[PDB]
Amino acid sequence: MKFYIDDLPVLFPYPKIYPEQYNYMCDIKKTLDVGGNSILEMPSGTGKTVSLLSLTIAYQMHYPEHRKIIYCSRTMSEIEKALVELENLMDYRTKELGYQEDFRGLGLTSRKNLCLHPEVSKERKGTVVDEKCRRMTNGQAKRKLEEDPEANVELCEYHENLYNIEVEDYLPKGVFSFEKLLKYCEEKTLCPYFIVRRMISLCNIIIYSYHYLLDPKIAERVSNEVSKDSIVIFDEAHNIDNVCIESLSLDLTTDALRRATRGANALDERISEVRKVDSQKLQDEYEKLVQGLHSADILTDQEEPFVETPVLPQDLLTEAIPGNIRRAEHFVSFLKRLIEYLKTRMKVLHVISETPKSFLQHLKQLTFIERKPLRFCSERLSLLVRTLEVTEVEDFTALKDIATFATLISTYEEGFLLIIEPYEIENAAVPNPIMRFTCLDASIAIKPVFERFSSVIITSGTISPLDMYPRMLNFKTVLQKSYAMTLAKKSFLPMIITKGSDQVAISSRFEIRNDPSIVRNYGSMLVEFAKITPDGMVVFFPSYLYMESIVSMWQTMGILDEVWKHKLILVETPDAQETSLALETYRKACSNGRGAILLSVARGKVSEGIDFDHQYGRTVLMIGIPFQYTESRILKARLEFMRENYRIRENDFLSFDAMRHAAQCLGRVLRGKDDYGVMVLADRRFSRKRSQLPKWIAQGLSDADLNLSTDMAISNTKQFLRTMAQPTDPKDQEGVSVWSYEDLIKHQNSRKDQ
Amino acid sequence: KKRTAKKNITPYQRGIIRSLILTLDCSEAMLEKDLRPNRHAMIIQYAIDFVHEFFDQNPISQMGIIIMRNGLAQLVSQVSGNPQDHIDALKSIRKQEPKGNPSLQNALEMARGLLLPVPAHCTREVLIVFGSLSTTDPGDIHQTIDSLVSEKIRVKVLGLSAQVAICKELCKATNYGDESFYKILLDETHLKELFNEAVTPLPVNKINKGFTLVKMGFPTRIFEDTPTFCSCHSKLVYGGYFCPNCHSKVCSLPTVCPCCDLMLILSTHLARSYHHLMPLKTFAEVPTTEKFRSEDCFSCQSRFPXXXXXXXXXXXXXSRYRCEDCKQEFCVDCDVFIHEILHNCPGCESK
Amino acid sequence: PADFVPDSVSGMFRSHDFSYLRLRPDHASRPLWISPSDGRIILESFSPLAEQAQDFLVTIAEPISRPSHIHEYKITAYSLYAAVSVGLETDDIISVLDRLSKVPVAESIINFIKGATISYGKVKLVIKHNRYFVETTQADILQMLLNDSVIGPLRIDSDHQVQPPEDVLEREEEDDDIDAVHSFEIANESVEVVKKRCQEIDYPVLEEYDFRNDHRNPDLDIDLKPSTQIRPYQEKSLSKMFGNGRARSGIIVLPCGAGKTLVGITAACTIKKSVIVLCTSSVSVMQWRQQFLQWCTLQPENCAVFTSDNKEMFQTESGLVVSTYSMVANTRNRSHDSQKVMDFLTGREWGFIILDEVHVVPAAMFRRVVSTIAAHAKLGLTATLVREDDKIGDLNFLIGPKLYEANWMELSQKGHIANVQCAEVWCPMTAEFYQEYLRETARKRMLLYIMNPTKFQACQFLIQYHERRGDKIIVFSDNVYALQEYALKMGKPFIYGSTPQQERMNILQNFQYNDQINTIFLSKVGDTSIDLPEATCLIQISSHYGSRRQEAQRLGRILRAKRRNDEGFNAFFYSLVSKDTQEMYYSTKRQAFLVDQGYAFKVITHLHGMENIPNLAYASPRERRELLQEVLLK
Ligand code: SF4
Ligand SMILES: [Zn+2]
Ligand SMILES: [Zn+2]
Ligand SMILES: [Zn+2]
Ligand SMILES: [Zn+2]
Repeated sequence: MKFYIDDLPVLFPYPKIYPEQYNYMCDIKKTLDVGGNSILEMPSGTGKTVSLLSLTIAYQMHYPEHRKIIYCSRTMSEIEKALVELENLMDYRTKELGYQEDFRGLGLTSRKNLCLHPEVSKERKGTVVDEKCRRMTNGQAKRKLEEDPEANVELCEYHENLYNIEVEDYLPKGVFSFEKLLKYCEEKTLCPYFIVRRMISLCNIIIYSYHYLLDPKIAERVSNEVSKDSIVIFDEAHNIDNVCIESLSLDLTTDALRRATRGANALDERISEVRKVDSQKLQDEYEKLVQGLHSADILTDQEEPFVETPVLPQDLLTEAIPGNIRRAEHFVSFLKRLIEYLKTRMKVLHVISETPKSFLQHLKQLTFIERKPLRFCSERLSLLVRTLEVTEVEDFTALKDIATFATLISTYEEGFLLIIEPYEIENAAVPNPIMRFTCLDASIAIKPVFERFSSVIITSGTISPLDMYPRMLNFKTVLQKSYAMTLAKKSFLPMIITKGSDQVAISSRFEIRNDPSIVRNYGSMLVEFAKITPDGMVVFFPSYLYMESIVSMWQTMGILDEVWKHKLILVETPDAQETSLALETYRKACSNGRGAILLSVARGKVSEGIDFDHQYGRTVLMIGIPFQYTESRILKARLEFMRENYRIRENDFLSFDAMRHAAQCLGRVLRGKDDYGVMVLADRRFSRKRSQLPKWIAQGLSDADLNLSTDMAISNTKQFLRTMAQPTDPKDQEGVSVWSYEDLIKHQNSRKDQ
Repeated sequence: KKRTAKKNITPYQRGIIRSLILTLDCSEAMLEKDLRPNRHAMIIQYAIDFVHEFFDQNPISQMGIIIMRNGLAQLVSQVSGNPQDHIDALKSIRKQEPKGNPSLQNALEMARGLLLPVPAHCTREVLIVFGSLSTTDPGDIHQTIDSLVSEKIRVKVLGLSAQVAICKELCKATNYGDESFYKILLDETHLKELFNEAVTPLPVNKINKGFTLVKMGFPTRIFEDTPTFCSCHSKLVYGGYFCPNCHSKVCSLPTVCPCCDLMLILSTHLARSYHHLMPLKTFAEVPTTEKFRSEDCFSCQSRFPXXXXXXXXXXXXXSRYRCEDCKQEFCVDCDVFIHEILHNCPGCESK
Repeated sequence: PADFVPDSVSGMFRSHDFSYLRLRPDHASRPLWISPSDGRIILESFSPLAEQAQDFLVTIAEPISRPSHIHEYKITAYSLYAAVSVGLETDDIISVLDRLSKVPVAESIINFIKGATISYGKVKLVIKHNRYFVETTQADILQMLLNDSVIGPLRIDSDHQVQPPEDVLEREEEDDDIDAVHSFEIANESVEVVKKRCQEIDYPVLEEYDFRNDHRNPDLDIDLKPSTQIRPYQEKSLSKMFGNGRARSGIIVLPCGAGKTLVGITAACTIKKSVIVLCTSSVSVMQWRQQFLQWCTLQPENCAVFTSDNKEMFQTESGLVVSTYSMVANTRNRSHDSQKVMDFLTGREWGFIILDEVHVVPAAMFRRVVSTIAAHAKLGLTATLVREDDKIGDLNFLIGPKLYEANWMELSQKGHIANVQCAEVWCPMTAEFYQEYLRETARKRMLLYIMNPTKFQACQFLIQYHERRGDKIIVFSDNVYALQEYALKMGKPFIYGSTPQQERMNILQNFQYNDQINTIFLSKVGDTSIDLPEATCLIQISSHYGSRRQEAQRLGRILRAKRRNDEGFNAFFYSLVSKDTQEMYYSTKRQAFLVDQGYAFKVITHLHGMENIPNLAYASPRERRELLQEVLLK
């Protein structure tokens, strides 16, 4: 297909089209003409990234200025979803045009997910795999193999050849997805991480998640050549602010201080033992402090940096001297005073709220380190550790995280709050205190993204309402256009199940435990659907702590007894590999003849990037509306800043994100226009939250679907199963909303240009 | 807005030689109440009506019935051309109530073996009464579906008010890639037309295959009463038929003689195929403004066909559904029968 | 009085004419035939919305006739309150019914339908700050709330306050309608007058029960466990009383002995306040609590069974209690302990009272106790449609609008007592019955036709048939000596007059658990009251059993749930009645009674091989006369 936006010849990959795309594609071009952000509530049941990429794919071949793109999503799962769909698009481009694609796009995740060395790939945690490859070839470790042969330091054998052959050009012509890049690099003795990490400067389109554009420790390789004049797309951008909160958050524990004291003591030996090894190398880095912030060999390196910088990318950091702590021995002096001061500030009476600037002042009197020198810990630790050629790092892991806090405390103030709870409220009154610090204003990292970028697009099918986003993050949109799913068939039934078989209001707000007045209704709901519903059922509980009591007490009674025989149930578990094994055995069951049901968490990992096609989901159940008040007053302290800095109250923020989380989970059940299925939601307050539902879903929720009976909802989905499953393909009522190939788009949309 | 056959079934090839084995399902899902009495009792009767019509329209074929109870595939009647035995088995099925769940893979494994004795000329087909939302596969069900397509065993499934991809994939895979046999049911009349559409042959695209020139016989009648006997059942048969070759007595039926093994058909098997092979064009409602016919019917005498100057009665329609080639008008009630049982168009024949 | 006749207007509004009666305009094009004159909705088979008319009519009216093809409707004055609660529109009910039913909507039928949909069961009562206010949910209720003598005249000008609504709620109107609307808080004097002014103007109000807003009543010690059984008629009585949000008080007539109190105790659990259970009599309090309430999650030690002869803890319970009307205020005041409970019920603000078969106790004490007790809400779980407690103060408007009705046709056909095959055995006559009928006509003859040996042999067919069928056989005989003489001949354990209780339940132990012994002969000791057994074949021998209101209770009582469905007729009933004797009139009253109750009816006069059944004792006419003279002693 080849239609136009009056300037862009679009090489659309699907032979058929969708009007929601045309409404999206028509207006998104206007945004490209006059720059903005243009929150557009594009349908998720429709293929959003299909025309999101294809229009932008046609953008570069026509517009010659924006040679670089940014595609950012919440998880690498949606990165590869873009990768897998876009890969066909480039080959689809060669199918029609011949050889005019010249497009390069690869996903950038990490060393862990793209490692090829069997020695390194064994470990599970990414950091340990990241540490092993980095120590395999480090700016100070890999030199100790080439100049002098040793068995202490090995070689990646894939960064080695990348260092020789890979960094001279680009990958030949493939637009490699995660599945495709893994296969290619395995045979050609290359590790895919070091390709795409280097491919930042060469990829005409760059594929990476939200963290590597926002998280400060990893977004130091960002290139202005691909940042100044580029176009930025944020996929599933509903969960954008929540990520930024974690970026400036850190906890501590009484166990960690024992490790922190271990690191404090063990490094004290480490820096002193190497002094007799090479004392002049120690002092050589001291003269590197008086000259400046070590810029020659702290930022112009291929592999050297070890300590991450949680501060903004080097703009919010002075280059002055870090006080009189130059000496190795004197570095011990303030280290042991500050570690003692924080321990009595780690055993605090209860959660106390002080401005982080005041923490420096109280620190200043107990341990006289001025604010400007304390900002220099991050570049200090790498300057000192590199001299000691340290060989053991296990007890030193605490050093990088505490020093990460040290950079944060001396730099961020009057926007955040320090809290120290002496215990976790679920396991209260124990010696398990936390040095709680969490981000209150997410926009501090958000704004510099808009500071440099010129072309930005934010699009998500679950954002509801669409108005608090510009006020929360402080960015400028122009085109706030909403899309409703215009179809000739219903294909979806959002439900407000306030009343159950008992006709009793059901929820999870009353408590976080089980009760016979409530649990028997939810289980009776699960069994009754299990009798009738077709294969594919996914539920999203408000929390994982909630579900553990739910399932175990469900096992006590015979309510699951009939649920046992109906379908195949696989459960969400804390270990990701097991749940992925659970989920990989869920999709196969759904596609296979036997019915299957999946249970997950609204705040869990499943709601992040998981998709459910026809088989993988037909009827999704939502136990209540998820409220995240279960945790301590950390969020209450966080919520106060939102209430005064912004005009968004607790009530407005709580329900609108909860339904955003609710709308985030629901839309995964539908894949295309053909896809259909009931999305039942069971809570009394869902009557009031009809406003928080997205307009395309909210329109489907008429006033006649409020406070239904679940047995009636069983009849409602019984009618849904009777009506929707019919092969009703009139093929004449399609053209109103299906727009068959290259005929009704040119015929009718010319009438729409008015 | 008009609901008839689009242009015409182009008469080239249709499947009369066949062996369709319907696979019923007696599962606790069929204990769930969807139909009037229940799922199980009602479907059996419409299959009972299906069996006689299937023999009525495809008398040179054979029939088999498969039931699925407690996750097991069970046959109640072998693939055979005996209408009465099939009903008799279904009565016991009707007498009993369902339990358990269906087993798709076992039936698919059963289907491959069951149609193996089916002759080459008979077009292979297995009808699946799949209503539940799960199966029971003791192995790779994708392997057996690969066997049926490779061995040229087309599968049409008759699903209930539920849509499953595996059954849809099964219909797509076996039927030479064609996905057009996944119609489902939602009503008492809705499920019957699925059986009725299975009564008629199911052509989509016939491929070029090695065609077999087969030998079949025509029997002769008997009249003896006191000498009552037959060489097929060895009973007191007061009337039967005889193969022209073996001279072995058979009852009055198209029953194949058990002596020389040559197909026996009397008149219906050749004739019932003939009206299926070449259907005429549907008698569409001729326009009232373009009628130019007298106020009556032609095939029969239906004087009612025009309201004439009566507001919303006149400019309505007319009982003037005329055949295309014959150019003879006919009432909608009459013209429907013209293409319902016997084509036998009057204007086409009266020439 | 605090009750209005409008809760019991049933039995009237069934009369039409032919020249006066207007031909239905919808008859030409209408599926049903809903004639307002006869009060019927004759839903034919051609109705486009025949089920909808029954749903709309069922919510608002009572279908008197239940034919296969065409139905009929009975007068229901209380249906306005239930019809209002269901949601049928005032204009909507008439517009759909007039168009669907062939009989045109008459002005009286339309006005009542218009009144029943909105005015009936749609009153307005306001409340502010979780309290009661002088207002209503709608604009009309706001004018109504201020226009009440106690609601408006006894109201403070303040719209609402936290302290007054929490404490004070012309008294605390907890029987008010939906709050959170325009109103102004009220005084705390005379809810007696407040419910007196509501009924005089005849305004059925959709009352609420906001227990969470009442600070005067603390949270009581109630063990909130719904683990008790739930049954198809129980949940909707809960659901309709609960509705949306807050619960309410009203009349829900229920089958006695079928977990009637189970809705109330579960409703008591939801409200979390002072709840008391009132039973028919003191002896029932202990017997009924011992018969089912142990499996129930209610607390037997806290729910002090008030009897007035055996003493428990009173005026000291932190939670719920179970008692009877006879314990409350009657001549059955065995000591001053009962009166001490009544005094405490004033100082303690009791919010919910569960009633069990109020009809036996006259309602005059119901009004006397209410004024002194100062109760908030009540619950009358009666059983009988017609009662002597229809005095000036109707217990419906005294408590609240009805939610669900004792639809016995629903519970006698859904599996418990399904396929009710009522029978009346006409035992063949003989000389002495005809000799006894002519000589004496006094009631002393009541047992002189009961003693029929063919009756016992007619029972013996049911004895052998039902034990062979694995059914349950129950015999009802108010006499003792002749009843004891009955089942010795067949040589099986059997219930009898003044039986030792442990033995009879041991007889019941072989009865419903074992199949070899299946015949039980319940005497007049069965009611009231003992454990009504599971019923599969009920035999009644006494047919006078005054009065007819006891018969409706007894018919519903002994005929109880049977969790067995092997036979096509899993609930038999037999009335063994000697013919050409006195029990002609009494039996024929039952014959009309069972069919009017809705149960399916037959007559069993010809047993399969009557003269060949075993135990042919006293079969000959001579022997039957001899027993009749022996029965003269009784
Ligand atoms: S050399 Fe490349 S593939 Fe090998 S461990 Fe290092 S990063 Fe991984
Ligand atoms: Zn024979
Ligand atoms: Zn032969
Ligand atoms: Zn013709
Ligand atoms: Zn005709």
